[PDB]
Amino acid sequence: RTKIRQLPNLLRGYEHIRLSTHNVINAENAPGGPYKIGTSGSCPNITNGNGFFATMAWAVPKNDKNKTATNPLTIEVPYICTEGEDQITVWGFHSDNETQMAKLYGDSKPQKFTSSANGVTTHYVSQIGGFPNQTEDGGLPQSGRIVV
Amino acid sequence: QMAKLYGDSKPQKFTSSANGVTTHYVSQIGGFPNQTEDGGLPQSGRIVV
Amino acid sequence: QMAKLYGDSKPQKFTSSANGVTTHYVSQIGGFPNQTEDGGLPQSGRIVV
Amino acid sequence: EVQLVESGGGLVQPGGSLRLSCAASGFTFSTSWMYWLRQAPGKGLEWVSVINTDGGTYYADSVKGRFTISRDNSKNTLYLQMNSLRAEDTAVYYCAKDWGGPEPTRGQGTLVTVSS
Amino acid sequence: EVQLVESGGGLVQPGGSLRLSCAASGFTFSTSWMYWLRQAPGKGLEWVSVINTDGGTYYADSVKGRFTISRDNSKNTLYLQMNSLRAEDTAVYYCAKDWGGPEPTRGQGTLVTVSS
Amino acid sequence: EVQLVESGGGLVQPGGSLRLSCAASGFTFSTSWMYWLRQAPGKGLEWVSVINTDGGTYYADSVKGRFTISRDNSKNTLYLQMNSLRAEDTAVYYCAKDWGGPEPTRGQGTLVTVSS
Amino acid sequence: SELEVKNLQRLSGAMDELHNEILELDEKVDDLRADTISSQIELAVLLSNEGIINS
Ligand SMILES: *[C@@H]1O[C@H](CO)[C@@H](O[C@@H]2O[C@H](CO)[C@@H](O)[C@H](O)[C@H]2NC(C)=O)[C@H](O)[C@H]1NC(C)=O
Ligand SMILES: *[C@@H]1O[C@H](CO)[C@@H](O[C@@H]2O[C@H](CO)[C@@H](O)[C@H](O)[C@H]2NC(C)=O)[C@H](O)[C@H]1NC(C)=O
Ligand SMILES: *[C@@H]1O[C@H](CO)[C@@H](O[C@@H]2O[C@H](CO)[C@@H](O)[C@H](O)[C@H]2NC(C)=O)[C@H](O)[C@H]1NC(C)=O
Ligand SMILES: *[C@@H]1O[C@H](CO)[C@@H](O[C@@H]2O[C@H](CO)[C@@H](O)[C@H](O)[C@H]2NC(C)=O)[C@H](O)[C@H]1NC(C)=O
Repeated sequence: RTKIRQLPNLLRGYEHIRLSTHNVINAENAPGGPYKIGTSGSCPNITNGNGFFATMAWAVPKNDKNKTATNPLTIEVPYICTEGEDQITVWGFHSDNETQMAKLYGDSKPQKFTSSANGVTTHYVSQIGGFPNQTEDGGLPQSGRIVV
Repeated sequence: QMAKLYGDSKPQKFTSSANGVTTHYVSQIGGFPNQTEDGGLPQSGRIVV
Repeated sequence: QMAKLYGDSKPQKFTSSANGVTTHYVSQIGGFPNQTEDGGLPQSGRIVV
Repeated sequence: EVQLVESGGGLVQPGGSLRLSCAASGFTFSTSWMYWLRQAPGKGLEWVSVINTDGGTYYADSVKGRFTISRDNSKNTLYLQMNSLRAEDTAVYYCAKDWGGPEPTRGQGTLVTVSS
Repeated sequence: EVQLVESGGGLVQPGGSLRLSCAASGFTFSTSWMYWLRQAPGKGLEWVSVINTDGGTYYADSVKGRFTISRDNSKNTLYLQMNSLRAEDTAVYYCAKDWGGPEPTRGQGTLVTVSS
Repeated sequence: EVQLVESGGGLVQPGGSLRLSCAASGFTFSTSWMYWLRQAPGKGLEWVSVINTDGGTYYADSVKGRFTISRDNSKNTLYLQMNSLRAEDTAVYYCAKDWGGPEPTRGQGTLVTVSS
Repeated sequence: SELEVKNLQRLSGAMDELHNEILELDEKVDDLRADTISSQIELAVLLSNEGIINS
């Protein structure tokens, strides 16, 4: 559903490649929050605790009072690499069935997303339920799916 | 005609996605340009393809 | 300011389309970056072009 | 807080049977996916069986025809019926709620040891 | 169901006149586009005249200055006034509702034959 | 209509002080950005100081530590306290509402002339 | 044996699926280049043989 598969092939085209040690933004206090940071049994880390992709933070509303639908919110993603380097920013969105959506996010309608960098714009609308079978994953059943 | 046909007369939104290529459209309600390159029969509506 | 100017303070959406090339934007409400490359006078708003 | 309290484990001979139970509280049980996990000594966690909110079930291959997961929503209980047990099934077994994102939680576990 | 019942056709000499009518029922007439079609023998259907919901009208070139379409919403009736008839106008004429998508419908037709 | 009526200007020696005021009406003062502008003779308009709706302030460099902008919302008044005046400050000073888009408006001005 | 000719690799920026139109042109540039260099090398050999036979 995206161009994501080509990411490691783009990277290999560069001589030098590294993952930043800092977080490009602060997830917990990002717009539309505060958020708690989601983790999953699909992604066991080094000491086998629930984890998630280092490139992303699963933003889940922390407080029921702010657990409601939102109009689209905008964050700037800054350049944190050292001059001369290209920055490749990885992001995405989680979705689920209607009832899980209501429970997790306080909203079960489709959600919309846009990215924009150097004049290049992309647009996505999420899907609620009716997902295709799991593939290339941690082999554990989930009702939801992510797009990256 | 929208209300009668679809039960909604606000603009509708559409997206396609294949092999990483995404496109987005928002429809138009009324005020359409003249018919061209078509079956030569009057219609109130128009399609986008 | 949005409410006062336009009667609406939610994000606004825009699309352009010419020769098969489509682009999409969603606006931002408040929290703008510092002014740059401009007339040097303070403004609460910003434009995208 | 969520509480998950497993029991029913024990020491049993191969070919024998056990029934595990999981008492849940502090959340909305009937809208949760429920899991059994196990950890054989020397290994990490692996999933054994799961049940969704309409009672549909999934199993790891090695336990098929041997283990059965079920739920009793009215009594906030998850069950695992374990028939035709094998030595290789020796492990601590854990009940779990919503093990995939965002707030996964595990119970305290109950040990099952299968030995002649 | 929708019903469209045309009448008023007949055998007439060239240079003569006819008035067709179309009785409509089973739908909301005042929000429909209305059409007259005709089928000359040996040919397929062709449109002759149409009227939109504000009374604006359109005509095929060959009938301009000769045929006039009108609607009476209060009485669910479509009219076609046909003056200065030609032999080439010989055809079965059909009234139609919303002939372009999705649910186009045609009446039963009334034959007009123009001959000396 | 919007009205902006400035006063308080005058002829004063260098090193002296003045206090400008701006009486506003015909709009919602407390939701407006407010400005002082000035026009030195021979030049165009330049901004001097602005105040936003939470009382935060901005100044042109050359007036920093010399001029202070303030607002009294209850009395629909904008002030400019001008201390340690310089000959180069000679200009007509204008109060302004929402000087950046869409409907900017300027008052009538008050002349300040600084001379020995 | 010591003629120096640059080799051909992929574009680093052009991705499969996204930039198929560019990749077709890339293949085209390579194909025409190989042919040109082949002809250029062939003439060098023909000229060498000329000089050897004349000597
Ligand atoms: C793997 O995941 C576990 C569980 O999420 C992590 O253990 C926690 O680590 C955080 C520090 O980020 C502590 O605040 C918690 O108290 C720890 N809890 C437990 C139960 O251990 C572990 O640090 C993660 N390891 C890696 C490498 O990501
Ligand atoms: C996704 O997986 C399910 C099973 O995990 C597939 O559903 C089965 O399909 C086979 C056909 O090969 C049937 O014989 C079974 O009865 C089906 N089982 C169920 C529970 O539906 C499903 O076909 C897979 N998706 C796709 C697209 O193939
Ligand atoms: C679309 O067609 C209509 C007629 O079918 C055009 O409207 C006419 O324009 C001419 C100018 O050449 C005027 O003299 C007529 O009075 C107009 N008639 C009506 C009913 O408006 C219209 O200009 C066409 N659209 C465009 C963009 O040219
Ligand atoms: C935008 O400009 C403001 C000031 O006009 C910057 O805020 C100041 O930042 C400095 C750090 O260099 C602090 O010492 C000041 O206390 C800040 N002042 C205020 C009022 O916040 C701000 O950093 C600028 N934006 C960026 C991204 O640098």
